[PDB]
Amino acid sequence: PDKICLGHHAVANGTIVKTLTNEQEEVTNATETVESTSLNRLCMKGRNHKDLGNCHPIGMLIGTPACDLHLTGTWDTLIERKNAIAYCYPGATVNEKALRQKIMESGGISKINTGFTYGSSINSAGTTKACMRNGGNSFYAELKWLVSKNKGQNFPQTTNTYRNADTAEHLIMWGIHHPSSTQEKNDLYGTQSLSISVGSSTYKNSFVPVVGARPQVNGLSGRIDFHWTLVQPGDKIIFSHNGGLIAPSRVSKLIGRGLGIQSEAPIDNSCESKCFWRGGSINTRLPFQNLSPRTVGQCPKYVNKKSLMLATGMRNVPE
Amino acid sequence: PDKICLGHHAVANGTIVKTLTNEQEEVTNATETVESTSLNRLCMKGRNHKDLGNCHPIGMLIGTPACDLHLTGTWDTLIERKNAIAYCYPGATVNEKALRQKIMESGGISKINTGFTYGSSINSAGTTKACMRNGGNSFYAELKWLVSKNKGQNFPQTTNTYRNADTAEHLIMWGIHHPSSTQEKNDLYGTQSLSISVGSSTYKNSFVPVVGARPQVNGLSGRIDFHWTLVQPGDKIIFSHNGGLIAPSRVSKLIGRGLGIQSEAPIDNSCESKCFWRGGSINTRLPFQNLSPRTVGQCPKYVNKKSLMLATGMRNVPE
Amino acid sequence: PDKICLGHHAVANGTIVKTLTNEQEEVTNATETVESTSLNRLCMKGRNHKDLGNCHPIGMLIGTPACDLHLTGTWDTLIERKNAIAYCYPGATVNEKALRQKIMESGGISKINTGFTYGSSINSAGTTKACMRNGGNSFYAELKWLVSKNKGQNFPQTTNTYRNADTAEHLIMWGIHHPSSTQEKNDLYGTQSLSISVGSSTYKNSFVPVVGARPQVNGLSGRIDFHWTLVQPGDKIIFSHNGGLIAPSRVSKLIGRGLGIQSEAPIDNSCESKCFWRGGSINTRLPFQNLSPRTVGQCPKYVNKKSLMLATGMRNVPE
Amino acid sequence: GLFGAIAGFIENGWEGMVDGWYGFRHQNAQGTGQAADYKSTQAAIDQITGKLNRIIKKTNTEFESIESEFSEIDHQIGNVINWTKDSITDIWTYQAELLVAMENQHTIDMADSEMLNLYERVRKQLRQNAEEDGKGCFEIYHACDDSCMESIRNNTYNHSQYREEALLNRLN
Amino acid sequence: GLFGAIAGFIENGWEGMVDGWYGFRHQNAQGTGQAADYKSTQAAIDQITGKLNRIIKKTNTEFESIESEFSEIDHQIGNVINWTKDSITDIWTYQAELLVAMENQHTIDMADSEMLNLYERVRKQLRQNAEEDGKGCFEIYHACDDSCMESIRNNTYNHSQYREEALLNRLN
Amino acid sequence: GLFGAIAGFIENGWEGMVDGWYGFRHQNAQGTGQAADYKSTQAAIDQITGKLNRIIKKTNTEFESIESEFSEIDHQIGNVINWTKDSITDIWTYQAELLVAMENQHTIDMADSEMLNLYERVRKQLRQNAEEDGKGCFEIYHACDDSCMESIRNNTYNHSQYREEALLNRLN
Ligand SMILES: *[C@@H]1O[C@H](CO)[C@@H](O)[C@H](O)[C@H]1NC(C)=O
Ligand SMILES: *[C@@H]1O[C@H](CO)[C@@H](O)[C@H](O)[C@H]1NC(C)=O
Ligand SMILES: *[C@@H]1O[C@H](CO)[C@@H](O)[C@H](O)[C@H]1NC(C)=O
Repeated sequence: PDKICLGHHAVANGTIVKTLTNEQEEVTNATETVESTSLNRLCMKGRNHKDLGNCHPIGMLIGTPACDLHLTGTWDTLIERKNAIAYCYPGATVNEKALRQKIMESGGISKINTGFTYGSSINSAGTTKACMRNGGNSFYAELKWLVSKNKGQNFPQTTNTYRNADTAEHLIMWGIHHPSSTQEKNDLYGTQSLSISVGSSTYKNSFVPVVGARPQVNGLSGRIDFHWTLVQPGDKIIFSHNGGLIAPSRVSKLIGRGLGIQSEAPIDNSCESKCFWRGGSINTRLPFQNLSPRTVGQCPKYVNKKSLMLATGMRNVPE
Repeated sequence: PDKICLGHHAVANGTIVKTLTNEQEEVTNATETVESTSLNRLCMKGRNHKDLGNCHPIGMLIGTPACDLHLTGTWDTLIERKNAIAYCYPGATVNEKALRQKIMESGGISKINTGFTYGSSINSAGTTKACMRNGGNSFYAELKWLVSKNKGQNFPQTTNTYRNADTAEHLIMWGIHHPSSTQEKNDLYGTQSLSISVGSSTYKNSFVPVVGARPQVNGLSGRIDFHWTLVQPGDKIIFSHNGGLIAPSRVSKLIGRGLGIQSEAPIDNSCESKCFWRGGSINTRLPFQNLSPRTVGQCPKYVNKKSLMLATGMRNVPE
Repeated sequence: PDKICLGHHAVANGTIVKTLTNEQEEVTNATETVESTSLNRLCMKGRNHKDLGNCHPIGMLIGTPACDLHLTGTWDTLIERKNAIAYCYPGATVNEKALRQKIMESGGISKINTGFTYGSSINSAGTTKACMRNGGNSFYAELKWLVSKNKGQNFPQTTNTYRNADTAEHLIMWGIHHPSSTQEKNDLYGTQSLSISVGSSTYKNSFVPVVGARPQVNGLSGRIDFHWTLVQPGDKIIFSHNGGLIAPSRVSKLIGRGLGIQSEAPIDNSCESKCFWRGGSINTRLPFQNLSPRTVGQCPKYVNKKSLMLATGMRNVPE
Repeated sequence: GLFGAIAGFIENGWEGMVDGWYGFRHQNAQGTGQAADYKSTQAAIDQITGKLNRIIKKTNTEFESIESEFSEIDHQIGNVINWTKDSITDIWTYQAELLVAMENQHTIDMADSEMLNLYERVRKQLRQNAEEDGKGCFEIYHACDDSCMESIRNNTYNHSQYREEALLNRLN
Repeated sequence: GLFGAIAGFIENGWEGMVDGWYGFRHQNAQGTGQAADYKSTQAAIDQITGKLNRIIKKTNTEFESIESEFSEIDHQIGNVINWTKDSITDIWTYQAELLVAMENQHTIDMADSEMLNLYERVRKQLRQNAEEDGKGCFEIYHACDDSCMESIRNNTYNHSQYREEALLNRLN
Repeated sequence: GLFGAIAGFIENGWEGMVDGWYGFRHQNAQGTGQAADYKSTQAAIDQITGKLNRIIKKTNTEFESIESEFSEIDHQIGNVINWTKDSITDIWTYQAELLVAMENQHTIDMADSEMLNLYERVRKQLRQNAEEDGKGCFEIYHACDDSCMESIRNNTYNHSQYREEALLNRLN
C-alpha cells in the first residue's frame, strides 16, 4: 500500500533544560533567562551626569577643596567614588547617612547666599594647613571660621539670621569647633564661656565647644562637627553665638530627583543603561541576573543561580 | 445516513483574557481579580470607634484644648485626621513617632492622678493665649506650668514622686520650658542655675532650660518640649526641679489593642469593613487591589495592575 | 470473542489532597511538605559551641561575675539564654542592641590590657555589695571604679590613653557613674563640677555625672551607664576625667564570625543541625515548616499551614 | 488547542445553546433537535467553581501602619520601607500575573478536554455503526429515531441491535 | 479528568493489582489472568520521583536573628520587622499552597495520560483484529491463547497473523 | 510524554525537515515526498513567542540604594536590610526556578499536542481508506498519487472518491 507518515523535526545538537519532572530534558532549542555578564563601565548615554571623582557628596555642601568644581549643578545621575573626601579639617557630620542619601537622591544643587555680615571685632577669614587650596592655607568654601580679630579677646555676642524667600525648602549647614587645647580656645574666642544657639520654627538646638585631648588627624587634635536642618519657605533661622560657630556663607537647595550610583567603573557615554551596580552596568533584556543583589535603577531581579534555560522548542529525539 | 453532531456553546460578546501563550484570548466569560473601586467612607459598623477630629493622638495624653472630649475612653478603632492639633503652645515631643504609634495601637486611655502638690511660693496655674479653653487663657489639661509666685524670685528646689500603685505600666509625660529670652527666664524661674532631673528604676535623665532667639509660632518664640517614659507596676518616678518643669497632674494608662487609621473620609455606621486606607474603605472579596500600597487591617494585596481578568469559561468561537 | 482489559491500581483507603479545581481530591498516596515537629534540643555536633547560661553577651565585655567563665574564648556557635545577667550594679548600655548583635555575630573574644594607672590620691579598687564574687564584694572584672582615696577630697584631673597596637579593630567600653545624691557625689569625687571626655580619630564625646534622687535597684539608687566604641588599628583613644569615670582595665577584640542562637532548649552533642529556633533544632528535608517565623541558620520557610499534602499517585477509584 | 476540539476540529460554538456548555445536534427522519449534556457541562462548571473558591480570597493577616500619612518618616528607615514595599509589590504583581495566566491556560484546555471526552464517549458507544466526519459529527449508518437519538445522549445506546444493518450499509 | 481514562471510561481501579500501577486483565478459553505493565508504571513513578527531588528541599541561604527572643526591640524598627516578616510569610504560604495545588493537578492528569497512552498503544497493535467496548477492554475477534495474550503485553503481537480470521468473525 | 506522540509512538524526529517543525513524508508510485505543515508549525511557534514576550521582561519599578558601597551601614538596620534582601532573593530564586520548570513542561507538552492534533486531523480525513501502523504512519489502501497526497496536506482530500477501491483492498 501507499503511505503517508507524520513526524516532527529534530536537531543534531539539542539543549538540556529542567522541567517539573526531569532535571535532564533534551529540547531542540532554549534560551537563557539569567544574565551572567556585566559591562565594566557606567553607561551614561542619554544621561546628564556628574562624576564626583575624589569629592564626597557632603563636601559639595560645605565646600571642601576636592569639591570646588561640584558646589552647584544639575544632573539626572550622580556618581560617588571610593575613598571620596568630605572633611579637610578633622571632624564629622551629625546624621551623616541621612544627609548623604538626600544629596544622592537629588537632581542638582543650587547655592543661595546667607548674607551674613560680621562686625569689626570678628575675623571671618580663619584658615588652616589642613584645607589647602593652590598651595595656601584655606577653608571650607561655603562656611567661615569666625574668630576674634584681636588674639585673646572675647568674641562678641553675635546674631545672624537667614530667611528663606524662595518657594522651596533650603538646606542649611553649620559647624561647631571643638579646640584641642585651652590656650587655643582662648586665642580664638577668649576666656569667656562659649555657647551656640540655633533656632527656627521647625528646629532648635544648643551647642558648647569642648576642649579635650584627642589624637592628631592630618596633624590636628581639634575637630569641627557639622550639623544641619531644612529651613521651610518663608521661615527664618537664627544663629546666636559668642565663639566657636563655623558659620555658613551660603545655603543649599536640592532640585528634583536623580539616581545616585556608588561605583568604581569608568564612564562610557557611548553605552546606554537603566541598571547599575558596583562593578558597572547591567544591559540586558533578561528578567533575572546573578551579578549582585546590590543594584540601583530599573533592574532584573537578583537570583542565586548560574543558569536557568527556558525551552523554545519540543523534545529533541534524534535519529 | 443519519447524523449526530457534538459541539459547545458560544456568546455574542466574549471577553478578552491573557494566558501563558496569548495576550488576547477571547473566552465566553471572565471575572476581575484586582479591585479598582473604593468606598469613599470609613465603614465603622460593628466597631466601638473614636473619631478624633482635630485632636492629635499625643494631645489626648497632655490634654490639648481640641482633645478635651478625648482625654479618656475605650475603643477598638482609633481614627486620626489631617492637620490634627497636638501642641497649642509651640514645641515638640522627643521620640514622638513611637508615642503616636503606641496610642494608635491601643484600645483606650485611662487617667490616674499623680497627686503632685506645691509650696505657696510656686504658682502652678500658669496659662497662655496659645492654649485657649472657654474663651480664656489656659494650659494643657493633664499638665501644670509651674512658675514663681513673685516675679523675679528663685523658684524653690522641689521634689515630686509618682508611685505606680497599679498592676499595669503607666505612661507619664512631662514638659521642659525653653524660654524665649533671659528676661522671661528670670521673671518666671529667677536668676539661679536651672536644672531638672527625672529618675525611676528603668529610666534616668536630666534637662536644662535653654534661652535662645527663635521665630514666632502663632505669636510665641518660647518652646515647651515634651518627654515621656513608662513607669512599671510598683515602681516610682522622682522629679527634682528648681524651675522649667511642666509637671504632670495625671499619668496615662493605655488599655488593650485597637486598629489605628489615618484617613480623611467621613464615618459610616451602615456598613462593616476590615480594610482601610487614606481615601476610605475596601469591601471587596477579590484577592488583589490597585488603590494604594498603604493599607491597614485584613486587606487584599496591592498590585501595579489596572485589571487581571480570570477566565470562567471556554474559548469563545462565535458564528 | 476473547478480551483483554486495560486498568490501573487502587487502594482501600486513599489520602485527601487539594488541587487547583478540587479541595477534596482522593489519591492513592501522598506526602507532607510542611514540617510540624522539632527536636527539643540544640543539636551541637560538629560545632565548637559556647552555652552562655546566665551570662548576657554584654557581660562578657564588662566582666559581670556571671560571665567569669566567658571573658575570653573561641566559638562558631554562641547560645544566649532567657533572663541572662548583664549588670550587677544597676544601669544600662547606650546602643546596647547593636552591641549585643555584634557579640552574637562573633567567633570569639580576646582581651588586651589598657595599661591605665592612677595616682596615690585615687582609689581604683572600689567594690560593691551588688557585684559579688568568691563570697565577697567586687566589681565588673574589666573595669575599675575610680574614687578619691580621702573622702570629700577632689578627684584629680586625669588623662589616660589606650593605643590599638593590633592590626584589627578593638572594642572598648567604659562607664559613667551617676550618684544618688550630692553628698555621695561629694564623698567620692569632691565638690568640683565633674566632666569626662573621650576622643579618638573616629569618635568624640563628653559626659557629665547626673546627681538625682532615684529608687533602689538591688538596694542601690546610684547608676552606672556604659558606653562603647571601636578603636581602629593603630589609633589612640584618650580619656580625660576628674571623677565619675568607670575606666577600662581591658579592651575586647571580637574574632571572626559565628552563629548566634537565642533558645530555651538544652544542648545535645550527639546530633547535627543547621536550623535553630527558641524550641530547639529543625532537621527536616521538607521545604516548609509551621514551628516559628523566628529561625536562624539554613531553614525551611515558615508558612501559616498545619499541613500541605503533595500527591505521589493517581486518583484513587476503589471497587 | 491542547485537546484539539474547541477552536480545533469543531469549527465553532453554538450561540443558540443557552441551556448548557456542551451538547448534541442531530438529524433523523423526524427532524432536527438540540440538547445540552448535563454531566460534561457540570464537570466544567464544578472545576471552574473550584478555582474561584481558591482564588477569590484574601489572607486573614492583620497589618498595621508603618508609613505615617500625615507626618514625615525618618530618612534612613523611610528608604528601607519604600524599598521593601516596592519589592513586595513587584512580587505580588508578578505572582498575580502568573496565577491568572496559568489558570486561564488550564481553564481553556480543561474545557477543551471535556468536549473531547464527550466526543470519545459517543464514538465508543456507536462502535462499528457510525463513522467520524472530522468536524465533530458522527454519520450513523442505520435509521436512528428520536428514541435512538435519546439513547445515544442518555448513554444507553446498544450497538449490537443495529450492527448487521450498519455493516451492510458501511461495506455496501 | 483531562485524558478521560482514570475516573473516566475506566470505571474503577483494581485493588488486586499490587505489582504495578497499570496493567492487563484477560479472558480466553484457557481462563483469566492479571499482569502489570512495567513501562507505563515506571514512567509515572519516574516523573513523581522527579517532582519529589525538586520540591523536597530548602535553600542554603544562612539567616541570622533580627528579633530578640528574650528582650525589647525598638518601637519603629520593630513595627517594620513585624510588617516585613508577616508580608514574607503571606508570600511563602501563598506560594506553598499554589505549588502543591498545581503539582497535584499535574500529577493526577499525568497519571491519567499514562493510562491512556498504554490503552492507545494496545489499540494500534491490535489494528483491525479487535474492537473497543468503551470500558477499557478490547474484544478480540480471534482465538488468543496465553502466548497470544503475552505477545499483546510484550508489544510483539503481529496483527496480520490473525487478520483473516478476525475479519471473518467481525464482518462475516 | 503527555499526548503520547513526540518521544512516544513517533519513534524519532526528522533532522532533514528544515522548513518546519511538523510535517509529512509519503511514498507512492510516483516517488518519495516530504513537506512541512505550516499551520501546526506556526501554532507552536506563536505559543512559544507568546511565552517569551511575557517572560523576557522587567518590572518598571526604579530602585534606589539602601546599602552604602563605600561606608558602614547602621548596625541594627543593616541586619534588617541583609535579612530582607536575602529573603527577597530566596523568593525570586524560587519563583524563577518554578516558572521555568513549569513553562518548560508546558512547552514540551504543547508541542506534543500539536503533533497529535495533526495526526488526528489526517486520521479523520482518511476515514475508512487507511489504517494506522502504530508508528505515526497511515497505510493508504488505494493508489494515492502526488495530487492525492497534496489534497491530504491541503485538507481537501475527499474519502468517498476512493472508498470503493480502498474497502476492497482492505478486506482483500
Ligand atoms: C533558539 O531560540 C532563540 C530565542 O527564541 C532564537 O533567537 C534562536 O534563533 C533559536 N535558535 C534556532 C536554531 O532556531
Ligand atoms: C506511599 O509511598 C511510600 C514510598 O513508596 C511508601 O513508603 C508508603 O507506604 C506509601 N503509602 C501507602 C499508604 O502505601
Ligand atoms: C494544494 O495547495 C497548493 C497551494 O494553494 C496548490 O498549489 C495545490 O494545487 C493544492 N493541491 C491540490 C491537490 O489541491
